[PDB]
Amino acid sequence: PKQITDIRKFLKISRKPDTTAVIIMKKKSKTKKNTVITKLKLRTKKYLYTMVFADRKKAERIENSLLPSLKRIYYP
Amino acid sequence: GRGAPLAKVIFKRTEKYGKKEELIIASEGMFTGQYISCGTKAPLSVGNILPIGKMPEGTLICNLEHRTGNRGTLVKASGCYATVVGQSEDGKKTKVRLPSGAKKTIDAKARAMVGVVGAGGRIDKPILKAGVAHHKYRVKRNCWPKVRGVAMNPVE
Amino acid sequence: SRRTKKVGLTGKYGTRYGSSLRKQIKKIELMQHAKYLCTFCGKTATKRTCVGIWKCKKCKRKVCGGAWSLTTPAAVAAKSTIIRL
Amino acid sequence: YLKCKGNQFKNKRTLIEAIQREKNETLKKKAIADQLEAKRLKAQVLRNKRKLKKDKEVVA
Amino acid sequence: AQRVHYRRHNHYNTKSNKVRPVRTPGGKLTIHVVKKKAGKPKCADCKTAIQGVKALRPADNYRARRKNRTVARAYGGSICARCIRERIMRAFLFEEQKCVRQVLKE
RNA sequence: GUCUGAUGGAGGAUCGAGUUGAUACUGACGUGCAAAUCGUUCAUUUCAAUCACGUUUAGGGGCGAAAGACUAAUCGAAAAG
RNA sequence: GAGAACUUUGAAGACUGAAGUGGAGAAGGGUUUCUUGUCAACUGUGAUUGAACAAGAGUUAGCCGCUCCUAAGGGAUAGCUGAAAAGUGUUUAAAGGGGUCCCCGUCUCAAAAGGGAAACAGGUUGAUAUUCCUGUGCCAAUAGUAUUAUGAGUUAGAUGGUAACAUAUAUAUAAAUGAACUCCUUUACAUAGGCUUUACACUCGGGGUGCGUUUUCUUUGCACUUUACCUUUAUAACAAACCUUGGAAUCAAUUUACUUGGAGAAGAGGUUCGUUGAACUCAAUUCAAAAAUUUGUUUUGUAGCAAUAGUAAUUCGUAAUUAUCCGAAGUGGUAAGGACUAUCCUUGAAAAAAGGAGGGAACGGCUUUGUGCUUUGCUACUCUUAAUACUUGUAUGAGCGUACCAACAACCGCAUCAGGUCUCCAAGGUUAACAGCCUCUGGUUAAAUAGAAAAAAGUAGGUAAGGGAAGUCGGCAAAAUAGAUCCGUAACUUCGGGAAAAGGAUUGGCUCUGAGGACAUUAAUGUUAACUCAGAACUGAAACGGACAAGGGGAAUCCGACUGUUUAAUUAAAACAUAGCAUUGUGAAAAGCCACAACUGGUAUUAACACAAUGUGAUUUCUGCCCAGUGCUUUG
RNA sequence: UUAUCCAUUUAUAGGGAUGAAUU
Ligand SMILES: [Mg+2]
Ligand SMILES: [Mg+2]
Ligand SMILES: [Mg+2]
Ligand SMILES: [Mg+2]
Ligand SMILES: [Mg+2]
Ligand SMILES: [Mg+2]
Ligand SMILES: [Mg+2]
Ligand SMILES: [Mg+2]
Ligand SMILES: [Mg+2]
Ligand SMILES: [Mg+2]
Ligand SMILES: [Mg+2]
Ligand SMILES: [Mg+2]
Ligand SMILES: [Mg+2]
Ligand SMILES: [Mg+2]
Ligand SMILES: [Mg+2]
Ligand SMILES: [Mg+2]
Ligand SMILES: [Mg+2]
Ligand SMILES: [Mg+2]
Ligand SMILES: [Mg+2]
Ligand SMILES: [Mg+2]
Ligand SMILES: [Mg+2]
Ligand SMILES: [Mg+2]
Ligand SMILES: [Mg+2]
Ligand SMILES: [Mg+2]
Ligand SMILES: [Mg+2]
Ligand SMILES: [Mg+2]
Ligand SMILES: [Mg+2]
Ligand SMILES: [Mg+2]
Ligand SMILES: [Mg+2]
Ligand SMILES: [Mg+2]
Ligand SMILES: [Mg+2]
Ligand SMILES: [Mg+2]
Ligand SMILES: [Mg+2]
Ligand SMILES: [Mg+2]
Ligand SMILES: [Mg+2]
Ligand SMILES: [Mg+2]
Ligand SMILES: [Mg+2]
Ligand SMILES: [Mg+2]
Ligand SMILES: [Mg+2]
Ligand SMILES: [Mg+2]
Ligand SMILES: [Zn+2]
Ligand SMILES: [Zn+2]
Repeated sequence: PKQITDIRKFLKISRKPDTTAVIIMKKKSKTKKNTVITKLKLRTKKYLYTMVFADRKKAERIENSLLPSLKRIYYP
Repeated sequence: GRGAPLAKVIFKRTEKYGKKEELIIASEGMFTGQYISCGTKAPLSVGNILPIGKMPEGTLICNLEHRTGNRGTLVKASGCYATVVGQSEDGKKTKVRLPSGAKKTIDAKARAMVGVVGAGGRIDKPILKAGVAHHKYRVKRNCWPKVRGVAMNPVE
Repeated sequence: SRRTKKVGLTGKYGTRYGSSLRKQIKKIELMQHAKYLCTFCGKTATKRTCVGIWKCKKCKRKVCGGAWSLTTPAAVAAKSTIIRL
Repeated sequence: YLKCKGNQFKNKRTLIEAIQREKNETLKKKAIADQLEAKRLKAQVLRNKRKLKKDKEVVA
Repeated sequence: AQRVHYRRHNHYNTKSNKVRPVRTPGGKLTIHVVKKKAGKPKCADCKTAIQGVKALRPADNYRARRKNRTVARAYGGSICARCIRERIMRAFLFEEQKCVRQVLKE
């Protein structure tokens, strides 16, 4: 597993031939009420790539703007 | 197993490109980083290997050949040396005195090292314990302890 | 305070082996455990590592010597004879 | 440092007192010595300048 | 307290079979075998450790990065800097001495 | 040259569980739990120390810090035909 | 159930007491393992039980091992011996193999504890699990031809730093030329002593949740509050080595001990390795403070894995929700690493395999006459990683083991025998203590029998007035003494001892006093530990190492100097060994001592401070006379 | 000295005057 912090690099991986799925995890923050922390994970042939989003609106914008041939998985 | 120490000495191959290794009984005084010279024309100095027919009377030698080309058999135990005592008038013969006191005539082309064998004086410390002698012969051969004959039965 | 009158080093042998043997052991092991001058680097830091090998703690040169001392008179005499010539 | 290695002080308080005593004494002695030498050096300038003052008259 | 047991074939306390306990998310103690330390590579002249290179068992050395096994000088990761300095001085100065000794014949 | 305090950690050094053995009761048992066991007491623990697997030595021969000891419940000469 | 002291269930009273009848393996066994049935014989009493009897099942691997390497060693080849059977194993083999024609050079086996490519967590069965399921990783291999894409280099091989040294972050840090020949490193190594660091273990006080006691007391007693490999994991921090400046006696730095310095110390600034694996605002976010980088935070994240898993609770119908999973410290039991000091007439394996360097052979693409020495000609070329088509024999992961016991009835002892039999893990109280005694987790309450009675006699124990070895060959057996602290210790002595010599006093509980550290604000002020050691007053049927645990001592004589060894199963000693002392043989492949039928071997990887053969038996002080006899030895 | 025997080696130059070293 590997972590990414730069959204440009995250988007570059999302368009490569052997990326097969995305994982959307939704979770309430622990310190306080609702901060709906979100993590987005890409499944390539060799590693998972996880990016952590503190802003719900930004995460919501990024995920629907993904290519429509990636199978989507929701754990919560 | 041996009382004396060994020197590891490196010569440079003369019939090909490369280096070669020798193990030689070391004489008392040798040090790491020293150059020694072996041959019929080498100078007279401690650690060099010379034919015994080019050494003056009185020289102390060790690690001697009793025949030329033999690669050394006679004076080898720690603290031991020999003495050149006489030279033949027509060459061809050299007389020495062996550590046991015997006198012996050798071909004058045989080789030897100048100096005495190192680590001399090791029979002056009392062994003082049975275990010390157990450790001494543990690395030599199975010859210890010894039961004496008068304490056995006649069959054996 | 001074912990011992006579035996000094050989106090580790207790009462065994007889007094004269312990005396000879003391004479030998005073020499065996001393420090010697390294004529190459000038410091007095040469100590025995095995029954015939002596090594300097500073410059790390190895010299072949005697069994309980760095030099022996019989070799000193022969070397001096040759150097005189 | 060498005193403490030799087991002279069994405590921290005793060490503080001993060092204060030594420091005060060595300060006082040096203060005396410097005022003495300062007195000594003052007398030389007269001793040096009267020399040439007399030399300018008797010798040349 | 929880008690453990060997998981691999070796059940004796040798040098290649050393042990470290660890707590798992399931809540139990288990054993993992520990690799042996590796000796440092050494200078070919004075047998001192070479600065700038890693110490690995040869299987791990085989699959390591190229830059982690060398230094950039005339003898690289094989001879230390002091020894190289002395070698260069000996070479130049002794060639000079031979040159001056030769012309001294006349 | 000699006295006192501390530091330091030598020795086929001391006591003693475990381990390795076997001094005494001339105890139990002696148709035994057992063709050598059981109970208490005893010796030994940094070294000539203790254990495992592998490997060498074969019968008038081998091995023995030595008791004619041991060599598969067999030894002043094993076992099988 | 025909029939229950010894089948099953519940309730009691107890044991094992982490050095366990608790968990996991090796040797040996071979289906004893599981489910169902069932009692002729067996399970030394019963029996509905069973390891008995019967019928069916059960063992899943690129990552655990073997398989590969070499060791002490075994078997062979050439030759040589011998009637052969057999004995030796380079002793003159055109030896075998490997690097392109030349070099190197006998073969083969021997380790399931030595060397060694690579994996973790959760779940799952009547019976298997790092092997099956889910998810996330790693290692090795992968041919020729093209075509695309990634990246670097000259428009024949890149840069930075004064130096120690550093730099390729593409999905993926993949590429920084380098032939013959040569040198080095890793693999790779003993014991003892203390100091130090991290992880696991144990404990204390807060928060939350469930349970318990509750005549009285108890802001109370107990349980849970978790986080794996892998990402060169990034960074932080420590022992150490080294570099640049600097230039040391009034010597200085410094450790528990040490240990270092004009061959360049202290001070100041840097480089790397090892330990370890989210430490340090670590990363991403501008509220802002000079840009062609500084702050408390706007704020999040158990760094990714990861909560979606686990655990402890509260609800809703015959499969779903919901809430928690977080604040600060002590003790030192086990393991490993670090930097050191000391000891040896003792100096503590090898090989497969991998890496580093010195040296400088060879080197455009193109298509061309002549023949590799020509050209007229143009400017893309060389490496590197990945994917895709086609050509080739069918272009990823072979074979073997894996159930169960391991003694308590699955092993050896003729048996379901109080014997024997190799490794790893290891809680609380009292303590110097992994000792003894009691306890929590896990295990058990079974032993070729039970009930009643209870005298002789036995076996294993306990006590005894007055005397105290009068008993007996003989104090045999038993008794008396014992831990710590404070005092006090003779003769003799190889000066080291003797020595715990001999002897004397104290010890509970409760309430107090005194002495031993760290941190941060100013000689004052505050915040905080952890176990030890002294002194005093009270108190009790004069008791207090209260159980457990735990030397009897002294004056002399004989033998052996001491530690050590011995008659497995009647003798443990004064017997053997030992250091020390003395004597004898031998200068070598035509020598000393010894093996062999013969050829040939051992000591010997040796060389008189050596090898071989004897006697006596530490130290001290001594070692007298006899060479006629018997041996040995010298001359011709 | 040629039978016979021993020794050394990669059977590697006919007798005298603590850098590197190979195409
Ligand atoms: Mg006898
Ligand atoms: Mg490097
Ligand atoms: Mg002892
Ligand atoms: Mg007994
Ligand atoms: Mg009896
Ligand atoms: Mg007899
Ligand atoms: Mg029964
Ligand atoms: Mg009990
Ligand atoms: Mg109990
Ligand atoms: Mg116990
Ligand atoms: Mg069964
Ligand atoms: Mg059944
Ligand atoms: Mg019956
Ligand atoms: Mg059956
Ligand atoms: Mg493996
Ligand atoms: Mg071998
Ligand atoms: Mg093999
Ligand atoms: Mg192994
Ligand atoms: Mg099972
Ligand atoms: Mg983590
Ligand atoms: Mg299995
Ligand atoms: Mg199993
Ligand atoms: Mg049998
Ligand atoms: Mg049994
Ligand atoms: Mg039974
Ligand atoms: Mg009775
Ligand atoms: Mg009574
Ligand atoms: Mg009485
Ligand atoms: Mg009487
Ligand atoms: Mg009587
Ligand atoms: Mg008695
Ligand atoms: Mg006495
Ligand atoms: Mg004795
Ligand atoms: Mg004894
Ligand atoms: Mg007996
Ligand atoms: Mg007996
Ligand atoms: Mg005797
Ligand atoms: Mg003797
Ligand atoms: Mg005597
Ligand atoms: Mg006579
Ligand atoms: Zn020196
Ligand atoms: Zn060097």
